[PDB]
Amino acid sequence: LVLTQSSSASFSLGASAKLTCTLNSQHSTYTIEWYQQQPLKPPKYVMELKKDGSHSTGDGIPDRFSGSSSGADRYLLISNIQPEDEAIYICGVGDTIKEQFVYVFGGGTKVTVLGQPKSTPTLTVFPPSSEELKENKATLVCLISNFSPSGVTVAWKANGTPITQGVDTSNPTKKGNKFMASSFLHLTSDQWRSHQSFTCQVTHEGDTVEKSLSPALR
Amino acid sequence: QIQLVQSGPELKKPGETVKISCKASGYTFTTYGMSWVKQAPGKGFEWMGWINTYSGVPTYVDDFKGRFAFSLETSASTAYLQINNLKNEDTAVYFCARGGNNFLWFAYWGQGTLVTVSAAKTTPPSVYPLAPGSAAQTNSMVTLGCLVKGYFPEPVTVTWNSGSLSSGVHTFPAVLQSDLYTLSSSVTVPSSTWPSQTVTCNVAHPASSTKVDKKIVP
Repeated sequence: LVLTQSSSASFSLGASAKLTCTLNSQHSTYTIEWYQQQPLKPPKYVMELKKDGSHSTGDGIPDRFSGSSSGADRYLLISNIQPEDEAIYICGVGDTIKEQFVYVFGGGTKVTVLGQPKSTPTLTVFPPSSEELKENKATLVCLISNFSPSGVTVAWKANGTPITQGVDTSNPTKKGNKFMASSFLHLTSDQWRSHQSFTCQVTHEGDTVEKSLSPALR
Repeated sequence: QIQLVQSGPELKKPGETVKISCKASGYTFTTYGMSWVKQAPGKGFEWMGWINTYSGVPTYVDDFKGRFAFSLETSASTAYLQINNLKNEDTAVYFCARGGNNFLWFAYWGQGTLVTVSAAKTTPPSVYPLAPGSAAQTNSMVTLGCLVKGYFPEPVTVTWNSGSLSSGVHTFPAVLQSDLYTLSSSVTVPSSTWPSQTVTCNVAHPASSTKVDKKIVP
């Protein structure tokens, strides 16, 4: 590839982060650009970075971002990396191939920031509504809020033992400070009524929390 | 102050056409060329080419010859991309991006426009109220919800009391399962405030429905 990036990297909160984009031999001294991609935002121009390691950063790029080079390697450095720096970082390089401009982007490196302080999730569960039961359907709602960092795994149980038919989200609101997620277990009304309980169980960074719904309740 | 604002998501059958817009503000539109960049699910960025906003002349990368047209309305500072005879492999987020700035080619980006090429039909949501069984115990907080079930494509928007109720509120990300989206919003209010006072969720699916549901005790 003209530009090689590992698809993922992780770093300890507040430590130094170092990302590598490697140019092929034919472009080994080229200047590259770094871009940052986060969900629900325009991609952001981060920096231009030369073969000798000189660089200029873009508009709204905090001073913790820096760059350096070694042979065909181009590095983006984030000093004291922060939760808000989680992102896909992509390198790019332009060139001329017969009088025609070409531009090539790396496949991106998805950066996660580990060792963040934890807030444990709050769960809110809702049984099927009267309206939905009348249609012979029963969707159990599990809403998961106020948690950090990103990322929970959720399992449903029927009568205190696990089950599959109920998937959920990727786990974000990278703004505010906290994150939100949800899971829905799609049942028939007969399945709802014919168990003693159901349980939404959430694991967050190895701690799990849970809340149950009981058909006898309503 | 450089801003590039793209039009909203599109859902289109194979063979059809789509035209998306990128509105530029904060600079002289005719001074910088506009690029287009494709990002297909599970692939990296692909540059498509650019349009010279002075001369009106577009240049396409070989992959995008034939059925892609960049055009301008310079009087509205707007660039357009039209994709004809849509293919499954055209499913992607399309970004516009403009140059700089010392031969920078991607200094400013739009937020992107998702074009889904699919035979899946547009499907409006079923909306259910999520309400406790009666008024709760004295001096408690009550959590109410709406379930927004089985819609396609994204998004829906949710408000409560037409936007006037915002303190309670959490609207969770959509979950995809089978070929359809489900989402929930919740609002937590003082037991003294509901049901004495009306609380209604308002759900819009811009293909082309709006559902209001007053939450009452089950």
